[PDB]
Amino acid sequence: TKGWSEVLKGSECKPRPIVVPVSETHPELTSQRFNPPCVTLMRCGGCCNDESLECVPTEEVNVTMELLGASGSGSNGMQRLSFVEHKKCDCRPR
Amino acid sequence: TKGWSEVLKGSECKPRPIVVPVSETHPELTSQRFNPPCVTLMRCGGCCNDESLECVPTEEVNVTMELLGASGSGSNGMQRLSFVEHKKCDCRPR
Amino acid sequence: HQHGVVYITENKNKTVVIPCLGSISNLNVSLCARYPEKRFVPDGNRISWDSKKGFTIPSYMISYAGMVFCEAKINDESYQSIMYIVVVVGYRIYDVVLSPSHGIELSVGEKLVLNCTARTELNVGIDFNWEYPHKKLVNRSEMKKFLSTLTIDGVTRSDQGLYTCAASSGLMTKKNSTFVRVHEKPF
Amino acid sequence: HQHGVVYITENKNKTVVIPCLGSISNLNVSLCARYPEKRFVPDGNRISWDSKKGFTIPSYMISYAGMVFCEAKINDESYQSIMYIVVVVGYRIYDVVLSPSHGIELSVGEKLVLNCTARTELNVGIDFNWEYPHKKLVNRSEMKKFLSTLTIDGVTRSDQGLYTCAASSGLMTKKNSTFVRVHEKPF
Repeated sequence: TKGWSEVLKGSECKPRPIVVPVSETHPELTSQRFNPPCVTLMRCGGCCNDESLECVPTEEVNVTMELLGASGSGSNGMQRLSFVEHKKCDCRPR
Repeated sequence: TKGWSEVLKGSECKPRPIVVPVSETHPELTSQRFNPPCVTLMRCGGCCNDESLECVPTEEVNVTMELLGASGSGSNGMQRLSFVEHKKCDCRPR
Repeated sequence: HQHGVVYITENKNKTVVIPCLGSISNLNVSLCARYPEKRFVPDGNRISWDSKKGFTIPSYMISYAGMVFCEAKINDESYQSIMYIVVVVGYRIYDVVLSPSHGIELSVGEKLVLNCTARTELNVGIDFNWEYPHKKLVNRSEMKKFLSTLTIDGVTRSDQGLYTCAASSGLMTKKNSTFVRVHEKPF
Repeated sequence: HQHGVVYITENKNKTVVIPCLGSISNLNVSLCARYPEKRFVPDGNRISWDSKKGFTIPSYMISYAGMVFCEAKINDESYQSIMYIVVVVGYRIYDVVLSPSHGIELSVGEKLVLNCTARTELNVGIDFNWEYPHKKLVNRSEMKKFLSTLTIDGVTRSDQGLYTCAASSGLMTKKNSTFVRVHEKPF
């Protein structure tokens, strides 16, 4: 049984790693099919005591990752793609 | 720039930690208001090469966590709550 | 040791006081909050501390933190208070209403499902209490919405009568009922 | 070193072969896959290895893995192949259709938005190619759906004509066009 001080800490609004489909971040590339089809990015996450508040980035960045894009029964090439990562998060109003 | 072997590893269908509102897991407790309102649980996550496949738990468990439930302008008491965690994940069909 | 509680009002900007009591008039006291960690200091204007009242601070400044605690460092040692748990809570209920709102004519054997809906501010918890003549209950934009659903599967003719639904925020309550007439299967 | 590729067919259960070539007839070879890690072994029936063909295995067994590679341990040393990257791909296009489907009468100055929709199997990538007489394009259940949207904001009377949309899976292609007549503002 995890204590409350544990729980509380574990819930804090901070940059958590999350799984995103490449299709979601780069939807304009329909012809392509990626390996892996999803990637892990640090994004703001967790909660604020006040439910009038909201967990939001205060400092984003761009990162580049290597992805294998195969094109419908044609070719396959390693593709460098840019994603947005959250460097700092914060509890703000709505 | 994160390499592909990095990316690929980072994306694997495995138990990832994720933030869940207590309200989502325990919706029957309307009268209560929890601190923190969300908790972190290990759940299956990540992707499979084949988009006919799906990332799914093969071994769940229950965990208990301490939460402060305040009741609308009445009382406040520490509440032990049970949540489902995923111990093993796997790529399965749909 | 133990922990304490500090209640954030429905109205931020209003000042809250943490009962970190002292004995040294000139004690230089701070207040740490989590999570994430922040530390506050009196500014004479809005933020203060009093030997016999304790740390006073605008609730909007710490509303986010699950916990807070006074702190002070004298000589070679720093000590700080017990953990005070922040409780952010609301109590306003805008309106209570159910569907159908109007009159209701039915007949024996039929099923009935009545939906009760609470419209409240934020940080509100609601308790649903009904009133009526084999019946099942289930509970679940700058506003908060709550809903309870009552179902009777095979109504008898003695289910005819007034059905009142009451929603409670904990210090405020609101009703809104409807009459349900029932007759025998037509023809 | 380098990496290779192994293509998973639209049809699992069909066998795929990894070009892990050998020289020792009796070489006891395995196949590791990731992620997550698994290791396979011939069973004489479905799974095998051949000095001059390489590791053969049912694609449904490794479809999940982003990569695979043969492996063998002789004497005090184990060596294994280069990384073979798994590519799971489909090529079927069920039907191409746009809205409105039927005839289209409009008048000068009006805006026009045409929606093209691809219905394909899974693991399919689609390339959208149009055909028509200042025009903007944008691209985005055991089936996969794709859609392209063409918009002309202030059509002239010379936008009248046939509009064909073509969707390509990479080896299959399908068209489906409509005629768009335009006249001058009525009365």
